[PDB]
Amino acid sequence: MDLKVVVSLSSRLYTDEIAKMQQRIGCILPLAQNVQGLGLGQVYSLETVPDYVSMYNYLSDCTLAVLDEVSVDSLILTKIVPGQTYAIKNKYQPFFQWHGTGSLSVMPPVFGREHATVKLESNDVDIVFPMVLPTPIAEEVLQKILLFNVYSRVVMQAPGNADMLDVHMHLGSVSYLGHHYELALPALLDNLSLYFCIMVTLLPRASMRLVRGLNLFQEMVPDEIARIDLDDLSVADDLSRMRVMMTYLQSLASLFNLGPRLATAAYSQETLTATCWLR
Amino acid sequence: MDLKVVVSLSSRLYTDEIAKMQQRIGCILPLASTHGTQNVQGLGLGQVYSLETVPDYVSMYNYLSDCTLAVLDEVSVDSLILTKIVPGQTYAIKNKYQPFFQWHGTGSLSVMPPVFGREHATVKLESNDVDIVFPMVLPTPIAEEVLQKILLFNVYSRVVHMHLGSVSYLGHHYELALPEVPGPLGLALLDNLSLYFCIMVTLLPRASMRLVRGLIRHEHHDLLNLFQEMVPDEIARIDLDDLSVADDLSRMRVMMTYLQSLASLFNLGPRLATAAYSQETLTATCWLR
Amino acid sequence: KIHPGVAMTVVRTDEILSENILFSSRASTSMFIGTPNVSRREARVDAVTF
Amino acid sequence: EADNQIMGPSSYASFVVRGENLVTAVSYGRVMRTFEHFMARIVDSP
Amino acid sequence: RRRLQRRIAGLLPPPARRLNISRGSEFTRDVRGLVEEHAQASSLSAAAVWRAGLLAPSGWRPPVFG
Amino acid sequence: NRGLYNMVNEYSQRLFLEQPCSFLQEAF
Amino acid sequence: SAAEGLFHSFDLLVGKDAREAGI
Amino acid sequence: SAAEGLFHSFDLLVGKDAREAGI
Amino acid sequence: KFEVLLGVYTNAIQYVRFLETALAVSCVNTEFKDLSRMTDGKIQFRISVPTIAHGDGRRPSKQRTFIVVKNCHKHHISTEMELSMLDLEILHSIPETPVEYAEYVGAVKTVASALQFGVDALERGLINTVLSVKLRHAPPMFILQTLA
Repeated sequence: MDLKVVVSLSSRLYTDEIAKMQQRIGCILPLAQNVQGLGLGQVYSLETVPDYVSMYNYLSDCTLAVLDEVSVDSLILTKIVPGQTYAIKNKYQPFFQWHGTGSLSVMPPVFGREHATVKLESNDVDIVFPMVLPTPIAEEVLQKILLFNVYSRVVMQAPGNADMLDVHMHLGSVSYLGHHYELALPALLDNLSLYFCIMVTLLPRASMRLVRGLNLFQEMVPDEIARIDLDDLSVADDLSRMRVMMTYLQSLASLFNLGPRLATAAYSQETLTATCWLR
Repeated sequence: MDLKVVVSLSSRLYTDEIAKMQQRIGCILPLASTHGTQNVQGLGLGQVYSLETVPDYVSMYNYLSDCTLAVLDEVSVDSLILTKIVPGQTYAIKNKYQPFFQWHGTGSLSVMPPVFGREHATVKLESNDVDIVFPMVLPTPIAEEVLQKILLFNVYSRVVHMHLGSVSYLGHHYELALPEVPGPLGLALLDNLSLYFCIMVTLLPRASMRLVRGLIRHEHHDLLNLFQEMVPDEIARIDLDDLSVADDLSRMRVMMTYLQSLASLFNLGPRLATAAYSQETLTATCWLR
Repeated sequence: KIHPGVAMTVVRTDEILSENILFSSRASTSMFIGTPNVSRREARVDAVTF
Repeated sequence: EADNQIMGPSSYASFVVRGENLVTAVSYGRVMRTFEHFMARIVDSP
Repeated sequence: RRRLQRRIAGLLPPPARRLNISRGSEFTRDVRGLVEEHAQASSLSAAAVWRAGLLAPSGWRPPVFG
Repeated sequence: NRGLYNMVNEYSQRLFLEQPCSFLQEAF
Repeated sequence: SAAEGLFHSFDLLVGKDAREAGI
Repeated sequence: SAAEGLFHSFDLLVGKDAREAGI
Repeated sequence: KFEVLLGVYTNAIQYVRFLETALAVSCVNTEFKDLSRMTDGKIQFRISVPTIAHGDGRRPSKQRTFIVVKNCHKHHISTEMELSMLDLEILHSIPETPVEYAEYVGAVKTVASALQFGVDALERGLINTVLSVKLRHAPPMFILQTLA
């Protein structure tokens, strides 16, 4: 069908802007037509605090678009449908090889704002493209930035229990299919880390309420340090704790579903593109 | 490709029933079969949600997951015509549901069992002895908290419950009916959640307890308001251990897979991905996610 | 009713539903209007939709 | 004053019968002619 | 070439129907062709199964190969 | 201010807007 | 309504020799 | 431009039977 | 048997055209009839500027023909016409009996009515696109009055 979506650029684009838009022409980006909220650039603006979860919810709510052609006044781009496929390319400056992986994950770029962006001086907007990366790399960088945020805030509060070089030796590198990448580890990622923290703190009393809902079978599998909490807590506090914990558990589970998960068939490393459909 | 179901009545639809069905045009209806001509006895959600038995919503969720979905376009005498929902086509779905949730954010919708009551969407046929109930279509941020209220009422029947009984929205509060017993399959989902929790409680990390301890004693966030400035002792006796990275990294990989499995468990019912919702026309161009 | 040591200048927007006038001179734009395409969409036994 | 008098009908209107002309069909040219008369009246106003 | 022309000419998409709203006599024959197209693309005959092979490029999708 | 400059110089070089009063950033 | 079971043979136009609208 | 290598045989005037200006 | 004389009131609707309305003064509209033949979005403007013969300075100059280029916007409106099945089945089988001529005239009337609503919807979408591309390129008066 007719799928060519154009966006309204106010000012004409100069030569270096044309080159920087040509450099990443194969990548995908979301959509809100306005060039102001054209992508993820309104969460990564200097206007809001760079919070991960609102960025993820906006990225999973709104549609995606892979752009085909660039001009001095127009941006030819086709939005994503669940029906057919589009040929997309890996044009991200943190380069992850899409060798034979059947899935691609679309997440906000956690490797720094400058690494995946184009800054438009002449226009009103500074656009960003999300990270399209294979899903074991996606869950691995989620692990190694989540645990690094935890093990960093801990040594900011108390540096007597852990070591910063000990967590930076392992939690700064991912190793998928023999490729060894390095993680730009510097704020960011604090609300997701504290969400996970609240979940694993209130999950003991959650598991106790669940096993008391329906006996020693499910009470043997906790260890002795994982079993003992005293049986005295208020009704309203317990109910609000369970409700807020299950809310954060549902949001955290749908968040560790990595969003719009793209799928690929034929990765051609000579031309750096793969036939990509929405799944 | 003809995508059009002509569900035919046996008996004559009276004029008030024609008005009540013409009031509901564009709403989601689940079908029994995907074929071109069907019967009414089997149209809708009434075969799983009957008046005689308890409202069990988890089997209704799996019914809405399994069977096909159709929108209602034309209603006339002796017959009402539906349009199926296939992937690859954009459908117009209007908000004609009685607990009104405004779709201002154009969020992804969700198809629900009628948890808010039967009798507002019960729409009754006195032609033939059948009751057509229309599933609730509503965004997934409301849907997760409605599903958690359904799952939490059964475990808080034993031990304020009006907060769990009703729903929370930006503009209004609506009352949704809870049963005293969930049912067999709701108890099965609660049992699977209990086994998941009683297994995953030992596979929890140790480092984030030091974070919550130093953050309680140091700096109150808006998110740290639930503890009422108190820490339990289980946190302390799991913080009598020293922190390493290897067992925590393996534990966070199995925690990633377990949180993906919980994402598989909570995601019940169909979801619709909206695009270009019109608030003035009150319909939304949607497709199946 | 004591006057404090500061002075406040209160600013508010006012949304006004106006009625514009559009002028456009003789032969301003030029339209290239083509003959429309017709595609039979709904192959229904009840009513056809083109 | 744009005028001091207006022209109107001198009599009450009468209900005209329409829909029951049982005159026979002339030919295929008659049904094709009334088809072309009804269909091309979409694009021809006077 | 004659075999190739006879093979390509049968395997061709049918052209889209035009309604010239502007002219008078063209609108009548175009809607005449419209009803003559529906009446032979709907009824039980070999004409309605002849219409299904033209595929009119949503329903059919050539797949990807590895 | 860049919108005012671009419009005024664009009309000069020749020989879009959401609110008329929005270019003049002064309240009444 | 009024035509709940009735056919109609013709109608009576309101003196309109070329117009189909009205009573 | 568009005519960077092309000849042109004729042009199509915008219904102007005696005017040469316009599209 | 004549059993009731029911009175119904059919609504009189004004069917508008783009030439019958009066904002066709603004637009010189042509029948291109195949818009895929123009693939280039940009139309070349050859603005030729005349010159005044100044004899006083004796600084003679030929005409300064400059060239700007301007984009051609394209718009795509789509409505649907609902023709029923049985009336098209009557319209295909032309009858010869003078009792089925009336059913043929009824089918022609309802098909022409649905076609007229479709054509009127297209001629109300033409006017809407023309008003949209007039109001897109219309600066306010308080700037254009002193700018022009």
